[PDB]
Amino acid sequence: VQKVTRLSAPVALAYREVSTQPRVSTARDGITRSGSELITTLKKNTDTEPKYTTAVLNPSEPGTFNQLIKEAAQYEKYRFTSLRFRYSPMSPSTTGGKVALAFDRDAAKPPPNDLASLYNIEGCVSSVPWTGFILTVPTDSTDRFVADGISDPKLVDFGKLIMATYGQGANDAAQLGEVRVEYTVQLKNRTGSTSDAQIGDFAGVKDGPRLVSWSKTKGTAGWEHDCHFLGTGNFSLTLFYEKAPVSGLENADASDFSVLGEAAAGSVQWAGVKVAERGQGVKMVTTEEQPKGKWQALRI
Amino acid sequence: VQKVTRLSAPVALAYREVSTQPRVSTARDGITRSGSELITTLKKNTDTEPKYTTAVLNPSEPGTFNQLIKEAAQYEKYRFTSLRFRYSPMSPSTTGGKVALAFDRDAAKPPPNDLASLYNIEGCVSSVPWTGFILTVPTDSTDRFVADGISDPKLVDFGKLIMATYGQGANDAAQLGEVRVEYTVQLKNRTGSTSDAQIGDFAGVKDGPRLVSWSKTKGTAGWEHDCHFLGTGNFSLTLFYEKAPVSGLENADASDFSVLGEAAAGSVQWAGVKVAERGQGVKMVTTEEQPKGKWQALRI
Amino acid sequence: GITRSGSELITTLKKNTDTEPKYTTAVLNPSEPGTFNQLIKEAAQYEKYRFTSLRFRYSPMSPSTTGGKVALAFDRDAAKPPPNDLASLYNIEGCVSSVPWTGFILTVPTDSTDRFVADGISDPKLVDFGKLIMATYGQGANDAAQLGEVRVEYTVQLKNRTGSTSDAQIGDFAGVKDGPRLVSWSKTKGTAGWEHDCHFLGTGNFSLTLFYEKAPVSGLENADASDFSVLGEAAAGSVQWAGVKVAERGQGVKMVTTEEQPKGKWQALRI
Amino acid sequence: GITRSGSELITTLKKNTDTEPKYTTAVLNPSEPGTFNQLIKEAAQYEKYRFTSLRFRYSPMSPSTTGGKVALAFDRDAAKPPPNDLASLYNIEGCVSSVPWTGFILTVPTDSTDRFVADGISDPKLVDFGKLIMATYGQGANDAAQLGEVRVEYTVQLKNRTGSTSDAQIGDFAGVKDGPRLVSWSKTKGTAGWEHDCHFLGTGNFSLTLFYEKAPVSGLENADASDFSVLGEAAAGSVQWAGVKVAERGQGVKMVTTEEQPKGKWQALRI
Repeated sequence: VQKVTRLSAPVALAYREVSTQPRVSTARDGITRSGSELITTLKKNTDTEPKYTTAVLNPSEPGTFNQLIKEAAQYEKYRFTSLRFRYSPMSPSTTGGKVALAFDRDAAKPPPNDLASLYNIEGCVSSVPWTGFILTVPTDSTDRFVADGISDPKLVDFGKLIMATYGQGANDAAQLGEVRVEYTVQLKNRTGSTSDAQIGDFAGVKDGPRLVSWSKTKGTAGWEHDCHFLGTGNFSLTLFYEKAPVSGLENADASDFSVLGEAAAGSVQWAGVKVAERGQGVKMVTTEEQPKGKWQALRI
Repeated sequence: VQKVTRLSAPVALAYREVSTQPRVSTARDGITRSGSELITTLKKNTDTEPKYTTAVLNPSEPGTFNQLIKEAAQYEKYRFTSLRFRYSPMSPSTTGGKVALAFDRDAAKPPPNDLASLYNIEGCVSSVPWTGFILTVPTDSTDRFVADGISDPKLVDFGKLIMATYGQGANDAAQLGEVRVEYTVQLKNRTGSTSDAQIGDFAGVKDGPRLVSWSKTKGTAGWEHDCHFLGTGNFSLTLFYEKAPVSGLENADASDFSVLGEAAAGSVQWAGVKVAERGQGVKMVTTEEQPKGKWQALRI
Repeated sequence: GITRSGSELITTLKKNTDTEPKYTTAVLNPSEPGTFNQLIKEAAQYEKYRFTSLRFRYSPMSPSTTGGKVALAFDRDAAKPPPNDLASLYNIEGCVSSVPWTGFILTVPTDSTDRFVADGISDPKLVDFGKLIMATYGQGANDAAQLGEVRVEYTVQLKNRTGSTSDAQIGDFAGVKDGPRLVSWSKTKGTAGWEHDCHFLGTGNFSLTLFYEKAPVSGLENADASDFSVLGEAAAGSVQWAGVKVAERGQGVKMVTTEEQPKGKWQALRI
Repeated sequence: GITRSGSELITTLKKNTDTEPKYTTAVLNPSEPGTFNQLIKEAAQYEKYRFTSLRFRYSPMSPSTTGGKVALAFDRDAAKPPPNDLASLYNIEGCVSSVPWTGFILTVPTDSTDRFVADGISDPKLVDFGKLIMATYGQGANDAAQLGEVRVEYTVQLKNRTGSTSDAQIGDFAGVKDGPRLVSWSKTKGTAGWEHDCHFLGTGNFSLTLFYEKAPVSGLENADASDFSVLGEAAAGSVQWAGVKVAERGQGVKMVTTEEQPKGKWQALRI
């Protein structure tokens, strides 16, 4: 018989969660799977404008799922049934500010610029960093292909999750909380098993799962190589057809290691990449134009 | 009401089989899977002594299974429940001779030398090449680890299948028949997903699934590189620490392709290998001693 | 629109004597010269299609002493390389295989969606339905060169009438392609000349070429069962008129040697 | 044989301020100085063991304003590298994690097999049971340097009596190892000298060395909380007697510089 009209504020709250057992079952068309995953942690921000982190929802996405990749390699089509996102805090009540989660149906779209247009997305949620909240995504009934090669994201992907936080104090906690996913997936058509590696060249051709991305921003060339995961096993090898000024430089990353030379006309390099944070790149190769060659990237 | 005391011989027989649906279900400890696979085809032999083909039964074996590799990467222990082998013919009644199948419990053992000791193995079967027969392997209750790295085959493997044929005519069919497997597998302990590549060096260290093998037979060195599968995606890359006389030669294989040079002190090569028959090797590197370096092999 | 049922023949299978298997692929779209022979004329006046029935049949023509096996399979992704080994081929759902002196039937389930019928640059995941793979691997030396035939039974629906598409192929040497896809042009060396890859089977393929300048040689036959040229080429202004009968895909029957980028016009017509 | 139940302390956790997580591993075998402190004396007189109960407990000692998370997990393969990212860590079955001002209990099921208790060259898949991983990733700057403690509750069975194993470690500079695994010797450069990696925690570690010839310098302290050498080294024949107190694993407390391969003898004793 506590007082309803009066509320109290504690120093901190503790949430306890243990490991859950995934469920796999068979049916007439294919298999159904139920499980849970962890995405990432959140950091503080001392400005008055938000900073965004994004995640694309596809079954063949190494940056989002970890154990669904092995069972998604035997099939071609998918359909989601249930999708929930959960936030878990790690900070006391002295921390002030807000955190926000939103979901959009267009995968190929930049994040919004200001705070006013962020609140115009349907179904957005926001809270204080010392409490938990749940976002539930409704689903439709449409079968889509799995992501391989290069295609329009409007044809194969389901949507994208956006996470943001803007306003904290000068002396505050370094990390805020973590985000988990509960999913239910259906699979349709069996096929032979496929390889897990990314092979491509510099003329916009990709023939594998989405692991890395390339950008030009050409001032005396200079090619950027952005990674999308944290799997710490990234091995990259590159073949040169003509003379290159420099290759295999460390732009901004935790560690770098290269073996062979690059000053030959026909030469193969080999590098190992350690990644600690999302979007960090460990390659910067300058040329005089867009060159001819072949690159291969592999996890573990 | 046919005549029991009289038998007839036809020109040929036809067996028809369609694709079967595998069954996956969950339990308290882990998952159970039921399915079927194809191994290989058989060829003729005009001698009077048999020629043998062998297959090691482990869940993490790329040369034996094709779709069990993806689901065996999430677990650590296994136990078999049912194992059957089936032979299917492709030849008329003009073909004369015998084909034989046997199973042994010691994985690290050479095949027998003569026909008399081949018939001493318990449970061996033999027939004419224009009929079908079934071999059933009884199973025990012992949990074993999956095969990764380098270990004693007496500790991790279950057994090995031996297939043979010896005596055919001069003018005869080129191919005889095919062999299929029906299995039932149980899995126990969940773990994080592992990489599918083989990384090693020349001082007897292997850190992945069994894809290739190396042999010395040192006369002015000369390193052999035998493949165990037919997956046609084999990419091999090798780093040299000192000067090598020659590298990346084609010994006996269908196709070969190499990109970079090998006459440098620090150099990386890159080769693609096409394999049509088991045991064919596409590498032959001569040195003056056992060298220091690093090699990586990857399927697809 | 209209509904039509029918049965058509694709191709005949051949003996394979080497160790590795041989695969042939067929893409199922109504605007395909390599799959259909009579549906392509009614499909040229419409924009959308839907399949309601689909089946495949194998008919033997080999003697009873011929040993081996033939295989048929169907898949959903029209943009995918063919498999390498037999174990990945037998993992596709619904695969069938049999000895070459008997017949069998493959049945494919269908859905209810409307797709565009067109030829162009667009994604095969958007406009195509699937792909058929036929595999032959193991035969001997003293066997017949022909094994059997493959036929298709279908039922289709068409939706929206439009203006008709022309049936002949018009082009020139600097690459411009329009009309039906009947033939491909390839080059290896500018001094050597060009190859004329007919990627369809038929009789009475009429090809005519125009030379705007002098040419060293023209009208060379390479892999044609029959060849007949009636108009010669000489100096600045001349025309040619050639009739080609083709038996198998990609023969490369016509060879002409000129300079790097000559000027002219070529017309290709079927029957 | 005998049956024993008990509770022992392993180690204390520390604050982690950088971006990447920190992992510590512990191998569960009765002949391990880095895991047990009293079971190693009764395990030196037997040959086989079996576990019937196993549990782990975390006890906090940090204030309520300390933010972060601690994690514990157990796995079955004793020969495996630690994971890189957090997502592969949370995929291990039975993992637990909590805020550092509260406690939690991890429970591990057991089986019924007999394994050898020994230290040597043999396979960890044959003689070991499993491995424990403790992870700490996210803390701040104005937080306490100590977080908590980990304890083990167990019940074990021993089978076959044998002769007793000696408790001190005897060795020399050319690599020969026998006795309990208490300390490791490492070298980087022959001119620079050797590093003395004490891979266990304790007090009163007594080390004595013999020099068969002249030495440039000896007895240098690098990362010891306390150091005391009472016997000097001079010319051909001298001995040393050093007492080292060690707080954390792998400090590398003793440094001696000599030539490439000197002759001598070293004895290491705990308490």
